[PDB]
Amino acid sequence: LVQRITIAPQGPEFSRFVMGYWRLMDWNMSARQLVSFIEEHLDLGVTTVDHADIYGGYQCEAAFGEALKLAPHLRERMEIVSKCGIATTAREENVIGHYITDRDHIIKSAEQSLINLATDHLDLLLIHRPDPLMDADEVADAFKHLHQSGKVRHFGVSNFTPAQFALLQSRLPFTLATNQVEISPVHQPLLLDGTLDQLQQLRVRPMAWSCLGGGRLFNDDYFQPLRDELAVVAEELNAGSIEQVVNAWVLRLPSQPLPIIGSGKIERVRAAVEAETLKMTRQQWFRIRKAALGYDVP
Amino acid sequence: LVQRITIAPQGPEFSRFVMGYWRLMDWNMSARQLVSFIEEHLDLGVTTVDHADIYGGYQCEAAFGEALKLAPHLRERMEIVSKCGIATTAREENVIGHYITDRDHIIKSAEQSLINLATDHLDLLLIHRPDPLMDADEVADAFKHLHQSGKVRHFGVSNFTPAQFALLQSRLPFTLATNQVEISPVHQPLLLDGTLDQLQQLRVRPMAWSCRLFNDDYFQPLRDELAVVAEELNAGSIEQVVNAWVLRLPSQPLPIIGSGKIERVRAAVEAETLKMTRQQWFRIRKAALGYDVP
Amino acid sequence: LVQRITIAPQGPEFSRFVMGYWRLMDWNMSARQLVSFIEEHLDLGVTTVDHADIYGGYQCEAAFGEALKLAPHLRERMEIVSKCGIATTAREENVIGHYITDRDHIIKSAEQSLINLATDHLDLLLIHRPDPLMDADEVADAFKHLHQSGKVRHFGVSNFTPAQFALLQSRLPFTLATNQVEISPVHQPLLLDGTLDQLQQLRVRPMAWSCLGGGRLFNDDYFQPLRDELAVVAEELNAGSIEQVVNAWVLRLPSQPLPIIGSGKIERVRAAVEAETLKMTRQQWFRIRKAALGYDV
Ligand SMILES: NC(=O)c1ccc[n+]([C@@H]2O[C@H](COP(=O)([O-])OP(=O)(O)OC[C@H]3O[C@@H](n4cnc5c(N)ncnc54)[C@H](OP(=O)(O)O)[C@@H]3O)[C@@H](O)[C@H]2O)c1
Ligand SMILES: NC(=O)c1ccc[n+]([C@@H]2O[C@H](COP(=O)([O-])OP(=O)(O)OC[C@H]3O[C@@H](n4cnc5c(N)ncnc54)[C@H](OP(=O)(O)O)[C@@H]3O)[C@@H](O)[C@H]2O)c1
Ligand SMILES: NC(=O)c1ccc[n+]([C@@H]2O[C@H](COP(=O)([O-])OP(=O)(O)OC[C@H]3O[C@@H](n4cnc5c(N)ncnc54)[C@H](OP(=O)(O)O)[C@@H]3O)[C@@H](O)[C@H]2O)c1
Repeated sequence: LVQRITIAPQGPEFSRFVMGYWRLMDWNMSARQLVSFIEEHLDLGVTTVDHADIYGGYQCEAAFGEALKLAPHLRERMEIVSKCGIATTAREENVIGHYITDRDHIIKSAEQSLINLATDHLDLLLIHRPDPLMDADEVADAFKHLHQSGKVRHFGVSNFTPAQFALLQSRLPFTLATNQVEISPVHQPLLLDGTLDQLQQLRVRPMAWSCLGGGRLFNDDYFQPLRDELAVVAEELNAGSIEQVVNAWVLRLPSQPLPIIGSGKIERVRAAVEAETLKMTRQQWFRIRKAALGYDVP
Repeated sequence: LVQRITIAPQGPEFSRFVMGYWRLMDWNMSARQLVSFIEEHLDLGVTTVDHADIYGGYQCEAAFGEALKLAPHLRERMEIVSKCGIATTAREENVIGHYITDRDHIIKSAEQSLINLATDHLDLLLIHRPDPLMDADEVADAFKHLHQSGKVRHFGVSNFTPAQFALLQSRLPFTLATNQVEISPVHQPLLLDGTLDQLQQLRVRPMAWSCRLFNDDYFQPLRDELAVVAEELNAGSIEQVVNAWVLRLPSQPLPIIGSGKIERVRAAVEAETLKMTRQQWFRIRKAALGYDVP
Repeated sequence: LVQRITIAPQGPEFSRFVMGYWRLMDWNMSARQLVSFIEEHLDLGVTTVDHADIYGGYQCEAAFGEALKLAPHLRERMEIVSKCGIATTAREENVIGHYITDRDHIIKSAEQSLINLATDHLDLLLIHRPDPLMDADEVADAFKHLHQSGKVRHFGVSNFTPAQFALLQSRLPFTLATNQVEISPVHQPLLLDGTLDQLQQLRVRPMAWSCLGGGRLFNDDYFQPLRDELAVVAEELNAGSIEQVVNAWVLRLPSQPLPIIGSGKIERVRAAVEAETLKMTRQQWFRIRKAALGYDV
């Protein structure tokens, strides 16, 4: 089964491959069907599930909580990760897309998540996105609260610059469990702007999203050189899909990311986890980086 | 009276809003007039004045000292901020515009400002601009020498990046009081590049400078939103919205009013009363940049 | 002779001007000659030498090994600096150019340097360039080992970011001795990107490569205004050549850099070291900055 990995120093133990429920609404699944998927997948070793405040027009959490209700023997078998801090226009109040890292708003959003997911606590609450109007102290207080309430085990951020990650960290008595960022051959800025260097330094494991560029890896016609290279290496590693070569290219960064699977097909989720068994060489790594970029390392 | 605010840990307490005298020479004033101006704005609550070594061809400090020498009771109600580190071509000695951050010169110019401003001490001494040749140690000697003489109470920097701020700080025995930077809807690079993050984290407050927004026309949509939010908040002018836009950043800036019109000073100062909501802030931000947050 | 400087808190003591053997093979020098060159430069004071894994298709170290061989009474009069971490196409095992920073590799290529240079130890070992796959624990691990076995005296990094430098340092019990980076009037991103601000802050002196921009300062059409300036500040300073001013421009920096000479002509290696007496004034410094960039501050 997929190895286990303590994400931070005092952090929790997640499953190296996290299952993400962002497109949940799109998979169109009755709580009956879902609970089946939720089983098959956490039987592979994928026990960590990713969620968020705004997901599915604020429907995804709720939809998932219907599954845990008719299959309550599940909760103990997984780790629930969720976020909050964004204001979608899916609500009449928000006439524009913005952020709400306001003390009371978080505690409002967190307790709603517990309610929607029909769970008594969350394992990870992530400040969804970095806000220009964020006040470290306000967020720290919402956190001390949710904590001494047992409603949230750990805390983390998402898409934070090292400077923003540090800002909020100066206000906390506990080490930020993670910093969910995007990492894939098509999106490699975090590899050198210092984000992944700070994360390796603090021994914090970043959950990596959209490893498949959101799916535009197999569709976007500007990535043929990258898909050709991936196919080549795929034969050299004896992999099943270029996707596995990617989930490995990512898997082997020194900061040690936990790739988040976004597919709604349990068989595609089966393949993924296999990438963990593949062993990619350094020259195979740079060979895929090159094919995705067009130039060589400095 | 405008709000009070201790700009930093162990730091001084300035007035939420600051008065900038960089354009003093353009106000076409006379000590006689300038004394009624100084009297009015601090009567309005604006008790912090921002000067600089060079401002006005090296004579805005001098001119402000004449007004003070005609009113020997004003230099107590106010806190004087001044700077040094730049060298303009206004001098005949300076061929090229450059910086000068060596010890003897940071002291030589601090005492000069003391002379020009008709006073025996400055409340804040800022290292005007980040210098490629700045030797954090030479600089730390000048700052400790002045702090002894009691001729300079607190020290700070200006337009420094988190790395240059830390380079200096590390050599100083006392907290840097501020980091005067540029902030406005027409200039937000500091909101995310880490310069405001460092400041909020250290609990230091930046005196935002330059809060041509009305002049430049590519900034019409921005002007239309300020006007549409002014209505909502019931603000006298769109400039009040701007000041309040800046005023509401979590790092808590001290806007520097640069107008010589005492009517505009009062209006900007009344930007506080405004209760701008989160959505209006992102609404103003977007009309300026043109795009939403990530 | 050239002044002596201690590059880091508890680091080694080099000579303000180091000798770089990147183009050694281009000098078409023979073991007997090279020994005369080496002989002469350390007689000026340029005692420290800069080498590296890859340099000269992996030949340079070895060539310097022959110069040290037929005259091994020199090694105790110089400080050897070498690097590892890069993997060029110059070799056949490499289908692409990349970086290799595994533990076993660093240990393997350090011991390899000792063999090629014909010495029992290195004074400083640098990990050539920052790697996306670099694992600090693995590097810090290869460094302790090489340190406890007396093969390497000090450790540094090269072309590192203040975050990559800070990352590696967090795993090391000993102060990184330097961050060999490129510094010249034609390459300034480091004077303001915060790289040299860190080094000055930590009191770690950086070794500066390509101060004359690989030499295109005198060739490239693009730098006429700059050459005309180095020429005006030259007479002003009574400098020997524009190169010397370029060296004086670098020493002037507050992080106190160590310019690396890359000239294969001992006469040029003599002249350049003379820039150590010229006293450049800020205004001249900013005038050389301007002629190079095209704008003020
Ligand atoms: N923190 C943040 O800001 C943030 C933002 C966005 C998302 N996230 C999270 O991170 C996760 C990753 O995002 P994605 O955007 O979901 O990531 P992804 O892993 O790139 O998703 C790959 C997408 O491609 C499709 N796909 C997979 N294999 C394929 C194949 N062989 N051929 C054609 N299409 C294929 C999948 O759909 P199929 O099963 O559906 O058809 C899936 O929708 C999400 O689940 C979400 O929870 C976080
Ligand atoms: N640290 C540094 O490097 C640095 C550099 C320069 C300046 N500063 C300081 O930064 C502060 C603010 O800068 P400014 O640059 O002084 O500030 P500012 O806030 O940009 O000043 C606004 C300028 O716009 C004009 N204005 C105001 N309302 C207007 C309207 N409705 N229509 C047309 N024009 C209008 C004003 O003139 P009216 O009175 O004249 O008409 C004034 O000159 C000052 O303290 C200054 O000394 C710092
Ligand atoms: N860490 C790294 O990544 C890295 C990378 C590359 C190099 N380095 C090191 O840094 C050092 C500097 O590199 P260079 O690349 O050697 O640096 P440089 O000082 O820029 O070299 C100047 C080049 O210009 C020529 N030159 C010198 N004086 C001249 C004059 N008056 N007129 C015309 N041409 C003149 C020289 O050849 P002549 O005397 O020989 O004919 C030489 O090739 C090297 O020694 C090397 O060890 C480090």
